[PDB]
Amino acid sequence: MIREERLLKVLRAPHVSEKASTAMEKSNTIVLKVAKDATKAEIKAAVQKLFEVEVEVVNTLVVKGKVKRHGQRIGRRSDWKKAYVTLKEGQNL
Amino acid sequence: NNRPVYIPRPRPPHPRL
Amino acid sequence: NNRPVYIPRPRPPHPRL
Amino acid sequence: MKRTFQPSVLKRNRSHGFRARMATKNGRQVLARRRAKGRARLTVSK
Amino acid sequence: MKAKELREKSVEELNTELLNLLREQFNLRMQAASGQLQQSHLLKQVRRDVARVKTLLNEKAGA
RNA sequence: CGAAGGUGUGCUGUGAGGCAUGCUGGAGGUAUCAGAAGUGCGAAUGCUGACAUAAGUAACGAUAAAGCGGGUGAAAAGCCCGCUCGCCGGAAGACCAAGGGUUCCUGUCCAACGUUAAUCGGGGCAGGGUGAGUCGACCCCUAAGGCGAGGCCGAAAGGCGUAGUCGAUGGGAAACAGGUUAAUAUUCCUGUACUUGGUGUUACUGCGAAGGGGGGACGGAGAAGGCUAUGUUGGCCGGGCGACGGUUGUCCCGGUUUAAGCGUGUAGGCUGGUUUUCCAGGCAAAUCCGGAAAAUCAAGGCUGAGGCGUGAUGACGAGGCACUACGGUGCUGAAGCAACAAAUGCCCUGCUUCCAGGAAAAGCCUCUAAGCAUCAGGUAACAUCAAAUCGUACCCCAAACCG
RNA sequence: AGGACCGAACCGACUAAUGUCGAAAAAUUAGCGGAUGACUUGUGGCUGGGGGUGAAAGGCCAAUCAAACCGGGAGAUAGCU
RNA sequence: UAAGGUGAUAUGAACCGUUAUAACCGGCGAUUUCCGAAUGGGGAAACCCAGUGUGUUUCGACACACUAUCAUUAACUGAAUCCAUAGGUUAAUGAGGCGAACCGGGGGAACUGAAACAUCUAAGUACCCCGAGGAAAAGAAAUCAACCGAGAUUCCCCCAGUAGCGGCGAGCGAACGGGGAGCAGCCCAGAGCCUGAAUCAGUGUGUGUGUUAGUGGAAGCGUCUGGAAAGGCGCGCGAUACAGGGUGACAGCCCCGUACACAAAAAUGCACAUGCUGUGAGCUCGAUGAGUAGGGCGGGACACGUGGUAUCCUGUCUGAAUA
Repeated sequence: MIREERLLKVLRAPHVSEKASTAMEKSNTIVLKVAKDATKAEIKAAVQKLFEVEVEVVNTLVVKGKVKRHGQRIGRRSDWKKAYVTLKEGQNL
Repeated sequence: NNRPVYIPRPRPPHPRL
Repeated sequence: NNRPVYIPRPRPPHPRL
Repeated sequence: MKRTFQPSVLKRNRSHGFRARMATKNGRQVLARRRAKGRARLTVSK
Repeated sequence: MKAKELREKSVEELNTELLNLLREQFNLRMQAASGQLQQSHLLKQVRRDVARVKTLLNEKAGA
């Protein structure tokens, strides 16, 4: 079985921003970066195991990369996916 | 953290920064 | 520094006939 | 003034897309010529 | 360390592969993203270790 | 203790040239005699780059229009705030598709870009920003048309086409109101709903298809009726009576808003119902459809906007109050009705007429074959779970699309 | 009822002026024609160059059409400049 | 091999290693997302949606593998009619696509030249299509020659712009023969006798050599100018190493190298020896390629355009002899 290490790989990092802080303090939701595919079921399962918390629902979105102008060369940032994980009344982190 | 990006030397008519 | 690509058709000349 | 070029992603792909080119042999030859020339954009696509 | 686990059985070597991913791999990535990971060479070391363990599993299991 | 090259000067040869040297330059150059040529430029409306000319000339892209004060700044006709003036208002407003692809918002910068200046910007740099079981795509079905197993045909390539499989510009299950962010919401929050499947339980039951039938399923024009969106007026509630005369009055200003769903089911429209018997038709079968028979009642059934209840003693709500990084924040919150007018919108895929006679398939309903009937499967109720994936910023009659 | 009438949207382009190194490689301004039809329009398909399409002008077929465009034969040939 | 490293634009941060499991280089393995012949189906390439078979924490839901078409073979099934066949399913093997030229075959121009232009030329060229290899094709005389002889094919130099063909115009243009490169001949259409009887092909072992990392590799100092000498001046040294490159101006002797002498755990090419498997000598006798040769009509290839036109090939209609 490889569901285990898959859950250890779908999370990538947490997202920090004033919207992220506002969501956490008001709606008790934490926004974090996830893998490219990172289906909602996998994100929910990963949050359950790693953070030993309970989640109401997970809704994701895909953030398109920006086109940046470095020197005399053009380049595009890599796309990534962020998920708004919603916790129940009881939360830890 | 990676604040330094190593900005390259720009053109003679470059943004004054 | 591209040389002019589209040259318009010359204006029709006065009929010297 | 309606200019000649009226963009449409669906029609563009179905006329000059990769799958359209490979369907017929001549389009396959076109892809071969592009590859030999080493063009970065082999065909038109998002 | 490369031959230290070469004489390990599948079960125990599979376990340490599990531990390498669960601890020191997920936790390190969170620290690096949050910015409290002063030393980054751990990420390189752990990733290579996971690869080294993983290849032995394939080399041992099956062929 | 200074090559080639560059820039001067002085000599010399009949000429193309040669020699010497000053300055610059900085490391290559080459006698003589031979050999080999991409061996000599002023023209080809020659090719490429650079720079003049006209010339500080035309122009600065709708004759909708600006003025003043304050603020920031080195600098303000152009930026921000305020007070006036003017323009659009079936648009120069507000939302989408197509197409763009971060142009969105915040901080910061003014070289280049903007036909001027610029503190400003759709410009440069950094960060942030797109949240869906119900919206759309994806998905199920199909039109034109494409491809096309075998197959037919063709020097080869290949052409045509059956079974099939693709193809929305069409058909098919489900959400509304309020609030919130500098930037997203029918996606987040609150309130109240709905739909399609999986699993389990309980009570009943014959189930069962690429097969049959029904339905889906359709033109133009025209008219009337019943309604709503919406508007006007009155009442009601709150505020005002006023710097140039009058204004407590029939006075003046503002507000008088509330959905989906559920219940009742109305105006209107369609069709006579029910029972029994029989039948070579529906390429097999059939309790279904169709047809033929009688008995009995004159009534049911289907469809159906709006209204009225519930949703909701909830939300919203003028205004007032308390603090302002002086942008705004928090608190409170009365009335919330009636009449009239009225659509190109709904009843209406309706109705009445006309010839030009006005898609298909699936979901859906129903009947059976093979096969299974102590099963499975189906129906009803309850419980539980699932509804993934992609689009979601912004422009969208325009400075962001095509020119 | 109507290839009916007047007239906006919409489609068209008859007259004049402006504009011809224009705002625009056929436009603007003021009038004008059709406006329930042989109408107009969105989306997607089909017809490919000695061919297509054409209420027929040698018109149209990506600002080019009495034979499109691109590459090749090809450094075609030029008793001419 | 190693005391230095973590590719570059391209500094830093945080680390590894220094006598050997840092890094680097070579051999052999592992990993090898999605698109693409794309091959589970479809599709607007890098996307969407499935079936089946194997294994699994909450039924939840996951993991792995397989599932295209065509050709050949085998098995299992199976119509119109008994049999049968077509057909259907399964398994095995192969094919598919890409790639600069060269090679063979199937098609095949026009411009141009002839001072026009139609036979002709351009030209079997450009181009299109198919197939194969490292080369391909061709090829062991039903050939030439001359009644003297030569003995497969291919390529180069002559013969030779000769003989010929040709609106006898423009142009095309051999052969015989001579000199070289390189050499190789065999089998089936069949029976008997004798039976691994040679030569080959597919695979092991051993030997030699090559390839994929490498190692050692000689010999100069002093003064002058100068920012700095490799230059000037003086005196030396190595050389089977003054081929090259770098080094603060031009280096045989500063560095990397070169001449030269060595090295391969592993994986491979070639040349031999030695085994296994498969096909196969030699002798006797016999046979000795029919819708073919040839012919009529129409075309093509041959230098040779139907001309007196031999020879080859073909569409069409005919049709022998066999030693």
